[PDB]
Amino acid sequence: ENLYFQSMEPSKYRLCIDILEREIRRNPTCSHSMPEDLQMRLLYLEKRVGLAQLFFPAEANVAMDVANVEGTSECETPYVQTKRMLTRMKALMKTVETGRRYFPSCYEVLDKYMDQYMD
Ligand SMILES: O=C(O)c1ccccc1O
Repeated sequence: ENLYFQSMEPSKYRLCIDILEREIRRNPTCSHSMPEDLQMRLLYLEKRVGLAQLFFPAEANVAMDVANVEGTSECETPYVQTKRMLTRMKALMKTVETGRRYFPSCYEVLDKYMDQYMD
């Protein structure tokens, strides 16, 4: 269906997200480092971004729109299957980096929460 928005809200939001995405390609302290093991890094990112949506739905969904998470699938030829996981990991990571940059007070809450899994 096609709807007429005289205030162009959907389109204004798309321009904002694009300004946020661009403003980081160009141009809050954390308590731990993410796992170096790539499988564990993926699992860590899935848990953290999933918690961001539960604790901070609007902030999370802004960061995920900046990161383009909506294309990706949660965790055919193996080349493209693994590229899917890599693409998912890149977007989860960009979500976290966007939260760190624009929602620092959310990031510090999620940083203390994820520290409990780190040791
Ligand atoms: O993971 C975070 O620290 C975070 C913070 C705000 C929004 C999205 C996020 O993933």
